[PDB]
Amino acid sequence: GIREKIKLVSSAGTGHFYTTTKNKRTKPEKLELKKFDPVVRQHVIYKEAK
Amino acid sequence: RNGRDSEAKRLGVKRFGGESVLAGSIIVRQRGTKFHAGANVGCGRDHTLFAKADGKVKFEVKGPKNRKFISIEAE
Amino acid sequence: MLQPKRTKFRKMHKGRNRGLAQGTDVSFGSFGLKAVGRGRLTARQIEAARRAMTRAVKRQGKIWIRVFPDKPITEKPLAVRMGKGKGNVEYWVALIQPGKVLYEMDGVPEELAREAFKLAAAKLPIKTTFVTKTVM
Amino acid sequence: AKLHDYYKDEVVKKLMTEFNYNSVMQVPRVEKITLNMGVGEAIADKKLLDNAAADLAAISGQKPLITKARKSVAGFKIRQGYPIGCKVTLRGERMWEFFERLITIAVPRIRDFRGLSAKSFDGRGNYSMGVREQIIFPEIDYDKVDRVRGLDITITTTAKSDEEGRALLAAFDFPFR
Amino acid sequence: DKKSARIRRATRARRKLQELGATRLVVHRTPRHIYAQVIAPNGSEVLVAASTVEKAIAEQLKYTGNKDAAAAVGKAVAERALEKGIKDVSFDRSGFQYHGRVQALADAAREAGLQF
RNA sequence: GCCUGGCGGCCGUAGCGCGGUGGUCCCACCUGACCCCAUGCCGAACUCAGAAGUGAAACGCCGUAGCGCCGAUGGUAGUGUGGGGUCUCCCCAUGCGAGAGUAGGGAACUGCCAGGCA
RNA sequence: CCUCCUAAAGAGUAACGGAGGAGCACGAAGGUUGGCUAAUCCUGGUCGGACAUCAGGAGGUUAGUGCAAUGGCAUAAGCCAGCUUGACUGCGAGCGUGACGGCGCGAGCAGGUGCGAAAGCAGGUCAUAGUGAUCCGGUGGUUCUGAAUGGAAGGGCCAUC
RNA sequence: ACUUACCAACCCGAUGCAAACUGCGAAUACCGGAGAAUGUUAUCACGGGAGACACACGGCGGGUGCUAACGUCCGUC
Ligand SMILES: [Mg+2]
Ligand SMILES: [Mg+2]
Ligand SMILES: [Mg+2]
Ligand SMILES: [Mg+2]
Ligand SMILES: [Mg+2]
Ligand SMILES: [Mg+2]
Ligand SMILES: [Mg+2]
Ligand SMILES: [Mg+2]
Ligand SMILES: [Mg+2]
Ligand SMILES: [Mg+2]
Ligand SMILES: [Mg+2]
Repeated sequence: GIREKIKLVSSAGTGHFYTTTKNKRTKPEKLELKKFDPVVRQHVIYKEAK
Repeated sequence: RNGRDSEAKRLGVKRFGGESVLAGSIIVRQRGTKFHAGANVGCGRDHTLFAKADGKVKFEVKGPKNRKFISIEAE
Repeated sequence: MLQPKRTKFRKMHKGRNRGLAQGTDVSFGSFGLKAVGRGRLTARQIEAARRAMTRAVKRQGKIWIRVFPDKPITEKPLAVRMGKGKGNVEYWVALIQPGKVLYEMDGVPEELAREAFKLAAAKLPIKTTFVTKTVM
Repeated sequence: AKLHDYYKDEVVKKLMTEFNYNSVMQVPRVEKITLNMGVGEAIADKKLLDNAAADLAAISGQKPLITKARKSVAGFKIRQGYPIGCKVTLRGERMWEFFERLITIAVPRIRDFRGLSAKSFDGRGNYSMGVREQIIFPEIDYDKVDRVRGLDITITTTAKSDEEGRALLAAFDFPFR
Repeated sequence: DKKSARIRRATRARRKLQELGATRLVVHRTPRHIYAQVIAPNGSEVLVAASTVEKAIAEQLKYTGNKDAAAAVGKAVAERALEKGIKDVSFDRSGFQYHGRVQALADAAREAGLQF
């Protein structure tokens, strides 16, 4: 509905991304979460929120 | 204004008393903990009770609330 | 004309009217009117029997009504086809079983009471019978 | 301070004997004193309450507890979450020390002191009086004011009846009309 | 409600140690004394216990009910436990925080060779 | 053997309530709070250091059927099968048989470990 | 599509039958550790009204659950705070539910993480609605394929629109 | 503030009603296990060929309708 689809992008240069959703009007900052990257096989900071 | 219904969920007991179940076997499909999980019974996210061990389904009432519990007794 | 002040739901299933009654003894008065038969008592019927009771007895004694028409009955109006939803509530009935005390009375002698109920009973669609209070 | 020891030394003796008790721990002993300010008007501006919180914190040693409304009551346009009050709970020393700072230093400063009630005793042995202007207590300066908000005090006890509840405060020089 | 409050505060961990079938080293604490039992998975039989309300270890304490008394009980019950052959237990704080006297008792049993 | 405490079984014939009762010990309140830790204020609670005081509160035990709870027998209702009728409801044969209620019971019982008086 | 009833005590079960909802929300309203326990009325108390806040008492969930209803919920699934990203990736014994497509539940394993002293819990939210097959394309990744050969185009595969 | 022929909840005692009420609760039916007799494997699985997917009345239990209809929609025989 309101909430919009985003991709969380790995900082490990792998190209691996997660996908999730965000409300942009509220919490307009960049969602940064530590997530498992399965190319280097470590937990890694992911960054994007569109 | 009164012509809608939901598809039926096929809940309830799937394995009755003394019935020999393998591990993983769903025992009850339920909305909430109408039955609680006992020995060798797991309670899943939808609150369905499933067997963790091969064995025999055992219904029992236990505790100060007289709650209904399900356990697997290894045969 | 008796009717529930409020109800949880507007329309009730037809249901069935099996079994013997509860409320089988005279409980508040000395005398009562007991049903022998089975069937619905509409609110208009209950008011008419009550009107005839209170006039056969003129400001004398006390009267109790033990039945309440709580069941809504529906009717499709004239020239409507079958279906297209359930009909609209037209009247309220009390389901009656054999044995149900329907009205009770004290403060008058028996003989006036036998006469009051006879007139009330003529208004009702169910066989009735006069009855008296019982000890233990 | 003193009224802890003067309780132990003196007030206990009076109550121990005039209630013909059989064990020392029966004697009603003050547990806590709660100073409360139903703020009310402050739902418009947050600042009205914080002026009242600092008001509470000058009277007593310790800092107060900005309450909430627990529920929604449209009769005064409030809701679950918006602050509608503030309070303090005084125990141990500050409790007693407050009790001297009130009975001997603020209780002597009423507009037409006609005495004090003995029916605001709660029916289970706890007294509460509530006053009408903040300045009566010493640490609120008469010139640093912005609005006149009273408060509510409640002396809670280990008592049972309002009878011995009176006996305790009556044996503390507490005013009773 | 201070009594009941602790028992309700202990239930989830206790009930969870039943389902895991793990012998749990229970701890009871009072302003005076401190206690410890190694209780079997049925919950209905002690294997090993130690406490400051004794004489075998209470003469060696300034005051029963301190972090050093706890250590004694903690070091005691682990030694008694390792004689009977009991090594892997689960700690049951029984609604007391894992902060001082209980942490002392549990930290000592660890050094004495109880696996938790 | 009796008292206390911890852990359980059992989950109200086990609970509430009322009246009485206990402090060697244990338990409770209790004393104090630099430090450990803590209060969205408060050493109230959590918590640590303690042991003057009390068994008042609590707790436990004992007692008392005001209540809750348990609860027959018998009958009643319903019902499977078969049969039948005056068939919107009933009856018969057989089998199963409640709920409510009545008499009545009932102030739990039991285990493991520990400690204390004897 | 979800909930209840109809529905005849397993499931399932129809009507232009009776009644209500959904087409979301949430980086916390999720995970974990630790802690707490309501509604309502009563008594008494400054502005206080019948109802704000405070204290006690009775009460015992008659509340609360991000949103319908149902079943659940105190070991709380309900309220609070601290730390955090398990709203992990690959798999998956075995069950369930479906004509099929499919949907659902899932211990346990590998890898890596968070919480916690530890046992352990965590593969989203108390659960059950919150959705759209295939085709055609788009984007990123992946030297799998590459119409003489080396490349490339396009295609495939993985992730997503 | 005094009263009031009107009204009056909560609580208590008594009297009933409920598809969407349940502090109780069957008979039946269903799942499973064991055992005997009994039955032309009556069971399941894979495969070859199908037809059929307008049903009807009766009994029982029900919705709907008027417990109207050789009416209508389910369940079961
Ligand atoms: Mg069903
Ligand atoms: Mg059935
Ligand atoms: Mg893992
Ligand atoms: Mg939900
Ligand atoms: Mg490509
Ligand atoms: Mg070419
Ligand atoms: Mg080429
Ligand atoms: Mg067709
Ligand atoms: Mg057809
Ligand atoms: Mg048909
Ligand atoms: Mg026909």
